Amino acid sequence: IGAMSIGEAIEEKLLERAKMKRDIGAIEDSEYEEIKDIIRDAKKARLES
Amino acid sequence: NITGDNSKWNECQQPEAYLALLAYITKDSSDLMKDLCSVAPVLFCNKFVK
Amino acid sequence: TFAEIAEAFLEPEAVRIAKEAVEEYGDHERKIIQIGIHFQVCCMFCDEYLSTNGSDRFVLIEGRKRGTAVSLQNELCKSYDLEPLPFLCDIFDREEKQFVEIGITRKADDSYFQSKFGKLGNSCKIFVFSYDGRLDKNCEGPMEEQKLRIFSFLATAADFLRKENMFNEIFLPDNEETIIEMKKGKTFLELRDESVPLPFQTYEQMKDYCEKFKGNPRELASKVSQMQSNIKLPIKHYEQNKFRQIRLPKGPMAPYTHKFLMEEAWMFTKISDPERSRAGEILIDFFKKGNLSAIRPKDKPLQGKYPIHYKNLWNQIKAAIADRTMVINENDHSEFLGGRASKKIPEISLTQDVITTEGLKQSENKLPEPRSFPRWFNAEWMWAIKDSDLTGWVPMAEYPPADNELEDYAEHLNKTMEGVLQGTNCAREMGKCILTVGALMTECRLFPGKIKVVPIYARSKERKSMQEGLPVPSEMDCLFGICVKSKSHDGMYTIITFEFSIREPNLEKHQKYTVFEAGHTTVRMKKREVPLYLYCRTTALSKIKNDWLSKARRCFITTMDTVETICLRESAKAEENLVEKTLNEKQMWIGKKNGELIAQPLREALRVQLVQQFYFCIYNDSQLEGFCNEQKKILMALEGDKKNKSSFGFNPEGLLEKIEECLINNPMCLFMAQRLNELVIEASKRGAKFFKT
Amino acid sequence: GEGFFKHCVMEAETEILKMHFSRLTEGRQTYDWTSERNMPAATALQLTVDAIKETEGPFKGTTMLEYCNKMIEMLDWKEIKFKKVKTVV
Amino acid sequence: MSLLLTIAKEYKRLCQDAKAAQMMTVGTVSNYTTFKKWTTSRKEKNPSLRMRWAMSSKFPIIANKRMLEEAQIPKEHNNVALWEDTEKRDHVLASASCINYWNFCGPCVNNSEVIKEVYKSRFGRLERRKEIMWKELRFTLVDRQRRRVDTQPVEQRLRTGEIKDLQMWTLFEDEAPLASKFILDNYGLVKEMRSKFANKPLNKEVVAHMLEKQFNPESRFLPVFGAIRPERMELIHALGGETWIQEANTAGISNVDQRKNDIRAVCRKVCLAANASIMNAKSKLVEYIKSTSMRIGETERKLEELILETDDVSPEVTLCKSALGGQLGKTLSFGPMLLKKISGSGVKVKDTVYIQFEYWSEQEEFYGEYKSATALFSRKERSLEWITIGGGINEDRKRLLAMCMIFCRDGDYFKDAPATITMADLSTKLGREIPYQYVMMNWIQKSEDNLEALLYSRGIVETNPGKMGSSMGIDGSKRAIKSLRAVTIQSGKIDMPESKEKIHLELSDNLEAFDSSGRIVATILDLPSDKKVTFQDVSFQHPDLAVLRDEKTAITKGYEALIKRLGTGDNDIPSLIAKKDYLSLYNLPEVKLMAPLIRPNRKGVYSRVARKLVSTQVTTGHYSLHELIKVLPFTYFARLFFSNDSFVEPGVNNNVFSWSKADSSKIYCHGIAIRVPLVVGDEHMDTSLALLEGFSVCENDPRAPMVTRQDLIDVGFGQKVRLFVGQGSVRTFKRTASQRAASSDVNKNVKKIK
Repeated sequence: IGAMSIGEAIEEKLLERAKMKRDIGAIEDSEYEEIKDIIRDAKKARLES
Repeated sequence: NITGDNSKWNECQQPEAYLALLAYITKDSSDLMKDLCSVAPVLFCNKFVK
Repeated sequence: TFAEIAEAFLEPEAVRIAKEAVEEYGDHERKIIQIGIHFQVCCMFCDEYLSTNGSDRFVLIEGRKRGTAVSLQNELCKSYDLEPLPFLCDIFDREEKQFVEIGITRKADDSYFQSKFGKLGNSCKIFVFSYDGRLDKNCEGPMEEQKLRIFSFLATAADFLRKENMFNEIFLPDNEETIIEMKKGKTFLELRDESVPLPFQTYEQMKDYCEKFKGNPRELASKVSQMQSNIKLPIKHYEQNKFRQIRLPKGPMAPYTHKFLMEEAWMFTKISDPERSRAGEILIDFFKKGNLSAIRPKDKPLQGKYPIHYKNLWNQIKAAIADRTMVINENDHSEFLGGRASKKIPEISLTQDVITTEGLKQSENKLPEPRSFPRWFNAEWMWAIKDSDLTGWVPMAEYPPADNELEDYAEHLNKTMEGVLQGTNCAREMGKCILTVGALMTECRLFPGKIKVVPIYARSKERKSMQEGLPVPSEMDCLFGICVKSKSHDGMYTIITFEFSIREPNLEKHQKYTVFEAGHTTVRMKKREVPLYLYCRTTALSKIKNDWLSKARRCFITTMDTVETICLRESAKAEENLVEKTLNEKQMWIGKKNGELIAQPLREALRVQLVQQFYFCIYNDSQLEGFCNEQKKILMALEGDKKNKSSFGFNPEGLLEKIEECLINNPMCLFMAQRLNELVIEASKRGAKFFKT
Repeated sequence: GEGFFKHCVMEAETEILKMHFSRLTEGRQTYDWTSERNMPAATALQLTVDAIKETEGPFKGTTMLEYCNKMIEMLDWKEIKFKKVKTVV
Repeated sequence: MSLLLTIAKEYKRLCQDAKAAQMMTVGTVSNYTTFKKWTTSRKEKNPSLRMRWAMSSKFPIIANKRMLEEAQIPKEHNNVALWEDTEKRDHVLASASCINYWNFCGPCVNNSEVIKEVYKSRFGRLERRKEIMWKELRFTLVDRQRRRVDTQPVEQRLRTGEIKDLQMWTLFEDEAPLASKFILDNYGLVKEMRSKFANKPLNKEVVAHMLEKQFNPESRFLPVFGAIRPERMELIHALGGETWIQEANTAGISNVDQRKNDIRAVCRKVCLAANASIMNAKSKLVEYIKSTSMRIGETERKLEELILETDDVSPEVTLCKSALGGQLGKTLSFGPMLLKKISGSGVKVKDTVYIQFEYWSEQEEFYGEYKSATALFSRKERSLEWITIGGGINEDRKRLLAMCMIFCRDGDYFKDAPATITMADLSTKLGREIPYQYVMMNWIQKSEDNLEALLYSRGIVETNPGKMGSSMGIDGSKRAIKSLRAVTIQSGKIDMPESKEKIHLELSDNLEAFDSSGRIVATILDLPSDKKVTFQDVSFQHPDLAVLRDEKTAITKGYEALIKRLGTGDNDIPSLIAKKDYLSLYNLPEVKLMAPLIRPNRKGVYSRVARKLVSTQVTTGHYSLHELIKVLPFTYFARLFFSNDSFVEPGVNNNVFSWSKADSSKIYCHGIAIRVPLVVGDEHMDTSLALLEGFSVCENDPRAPMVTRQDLIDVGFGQKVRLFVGQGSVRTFKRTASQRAASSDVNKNVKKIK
């Protein structure tokens, strides 16, 4: 539920989990930036439609 | 007592009547859903059978 | 149930104002929840706060009656002398001394704010909230806490509206409250305006006659006229008590419909190895090493329809068994399936061959030829009743751990009943049915579009209670004959049955069967070898039939209930354990001999029920289904007469016509009819509310 | 009673107005008119809607009412587009 | 690490497919619920057949590859194939037998404790069976065919919408809406459940599904034989049916069955409180309801959420509910008797007759429920037309007969006038005239001959042959020598009707509820039980029951001032603890209210050790947040702390101060209080995310950082922050004062407008 698109929630949730895992957990920074890059690069292809 | 079974139950009944009955039931309820009740029968009053 | 919805998320008393407002202010049942928000939204905004003086900071006007709210807005014209705000606001501040009106919209705020702002301008402090947290306002906002609290309520309310999915209904007047009408398409309107029954053509007039309807008691006269025209049959049972006995078809004697032969079928015993027998398919391969390989029929058969085909096939089976239980044929298969295809022609090119009628073009469909009551069936039943030398056929699982109170009873009853019914021949046939139809059911997945040799076998252990320490009770499996699979048509499989027998064939009942003279087999006893006949036929097996005939065990249960219930109903009267007594002492009418009515104890008249239920599994045709489902009515009328209830049946000729109609070529179906006759007769002899010819 | 029908209707209105059209997928098999075959309601509805989407743009109703309104809107549609399968050798 | 990447790459791949991209973008998230529904897993035409067909092949079953790769060998012990590389889905195919092998020889340890409390529902339903005795006999039993009675009962049973919230909270925090109503009030069960389940991530979907069943009594329409306790229900089948019977059962029951009855007795008193003063009945009972706190066997729960959402509807409970917005219709209460209406209708009419009176003129048919005795009645034009009794015990049949005759109300009602005018007429309750049915009712409840009087008031005849089993004696027997007119016993019980309905309307000023525009369901006062026994029960706010001493109210309210007023913002405990400044805390003005109640002799000597502990706890990760409250008040001045001759030790939960373990709550004699948002107690690890919330939603304007929920603890007071909520929507909050006046805010304005 909630007034959001499926993709919009997916993206933000992935960002939240990526942040959660980066800040305290065991994952690299450049890798988090690589995730962010994949997210934004997905947002383009999402927008074009 | 009598045990009653009916034959050709469905073939006898008519959506034409049901339209009128639905119109009688929806008389007071609402002019916004009455029209949404009256729609169901007419599709059977004008139905095609493969 | 809107109240249900509103009161579940809103405040109980807050709804009452909506409910009351809706009766006068407007007239829409759903909207209570829309305003239900708006109202509550206000109260929170205006109560907790008080001015520096003893009087409160705000005063609420909206929740009051619309009529009262007018005159309360007219006070401001006395107090502050500003132009009669033609529009009634929601709240009046006293610290800020200005007009306050609140709006709540789903969409992006601007959309609604521009409207209300268009309505009143800068005249009032107009505050417009969105459920999502979007904000729009006039110049200044409310105090920091009430903002926090209002939005928290709205946000939670929203989630409740999304969980129940009520959204486009909730919008505010200018946006969607206006467009609440049902969409009127000219197509639909016409369709409707000529779908009406009455002399009235337009819907509106039918509507009027419906809405303005008040029906006077002329339906009494309408019903008496209807009654005269009806001439409805006021029937009595004493008058038609005859029921013309029961009608029965005349013609050739009905044949053996069951896929396997029972009474006459012959066994071949084999002492089973757990690791050899496990395959179940290899069973025959290990059989052939015995005597089986020797048997060969002559070309000239008794009572045969297609000798040379079956004789050939037999040799192809026997030949297959040596190498591997699969028939290596591409072409013989297609014939043997046929014994056919019909080549098709397009309509498009056919137009010319209608104009030029060639190949003799016509259309016909065929019906089944009626048959007459079977004689053999009785003997079949009499054989299926008695105990076989072999002990148990149907594989039954173990018994569970038991408590003394119920489990003892159940375990005991089961052990006894199973113990009785496992010994019977009826059970034998169940066993073979299950085991073989099971074997085919595998083969259909294992090798589709292929020709396979499947045995007709049953598993049994012989029990010996001579009171001596024997080697063991003998553990084994025995064979009835060989079977052949042919996958065709998804749909119905074609099957070819070959059974061994020691009895002379009968043309009247085995008419579908093709018989051979196979040779001679040895039979013996001590406190002699008889000629062997091979019965052959072809049949059709639906996947459904495979499924339901493979689970023949079910028949036990339907017996069980029926048996047990009697003992409990009996015992429950005397409030004692009369199960064991009832089973042995209660007498059930089983048959007739020398013109005298015979009865057996329920433990041996159980077998009857089991047989009956097994036959009900085997002989199930749509004929039988109808037969029983119209037969019940006869039974009910009968028991009506038994307990002197003075029954009646409206069109007995018509009933008996439906009974007759469903009697075609079904041995069981007919048998049961002819038996019901004798029932009716003997019943008529006991208590006369029937006829005897 | 005297409002027997009124009340019974109210309850119905209430239950239906709530209802998501997706709940229409629950039930027996029904006639899919896209391929002109019988189908499990879900798939038939899927096609039904997908066709509407491809004809006139994606459906944003999320309710029985708007579904029905679209249904009645399609009768006046002089033309409709389908997801139909044609094999070519 | 790549686990989160590959999903993103998948998202990238999917949103490149324009067809999927648009449908992903357009509309709400709700659409998912629809999109799932456009997949049936497979065809369901031939169930048993399909499975028999399925298992016949050796390698059909879909299975998990990776875990089996990790833990065990894919190859076999008897050289029959088990594994391949052949495939659309990621799950690779394998044989049925393998599954049995890993069961045998797989390497695994220490799961036993993890299992059972997941399915405490089932495991308990097992446990209960151990503890019972047995006996066996037969009889033509007459069972009670239809009772809508709870089966599979469990403690703390609740509604379907609320249990879903729990489900959500206990499942996973990351995607959960901040649902107030259930969480604030029923927190504690939240703690327990969330704690035992959230820590060990296993079977996430399953557990949730089995908890739904764990608190759902399956209130089905079933045939019972007199043993109406919801425990015997579970296993009726083994117990009996129409010809079977078993024994020694009543004993082993769960702690719920009596605990419901307790709540009835609570409601009894709570109604007597509102009976006591007839200035107003509406505005006062609600107070006694919302104030009162219940203590269940393992959880503190509010009275409101028990009353509103209890299954069993007693005459009291109806009245309790009527105050709130709780729809529980299909129930009719009259004195001790319960009734149900099945036929016809008619209007309330006024008729004065010599001993004003309200009579009904309906050809109505209704069902009579009394203890050990059921019956069927029909009244027409104020008099009983048709009657039949299906009772067990002779007395209770007579009671039925009488009670139903009262409600029936004949002309002979008026004829019997021993006393009444002296006492029963005017009820001594601010000079209130009690309704008339209930007057005669109470006149009959008075004595033994009063029953005989009206029992004789009916027409008596020597009954005919064909009515010997049916006829009712005056003493309650089936003899048929002499019997009552317009009445027949039935050899066996009578079935109870049921309706799936909800109706609710406001109550009148004298504890009456004119629900469904009349109908007199409320019965005013069912039973005049003048008793005051309680156990482990809470009450509050001028309750008109004297359990509050002066010295104890001073202490308790003195503490309450401190506890309650703290945590809203700066210059309250939370900010002061966050700053690590503990002096302002000592100098707090609410402590100065508590100062003068301490023993003067050791005032400094206490303050010493008090000021020590509070200071030693200032370091983070070592402070007990409960203790601080207990210890604080004595610190103001320059083991046993005599506060007006009563002691309050550190730890050592006592009469004055109950330090409860593992949940935020605390008892002060016969009273309880707690604060929710100001909690970072070391024991509250599992619900540190849940409990910290005294926040609320403001505006989305700032560029507030998207903090994760665990990061919400750090952002201090007056700080506007952004957060992901529930399943999609993203909102913004600040540290705010607790939500307030949910009901009252309206209620008062509603009172003012009149």
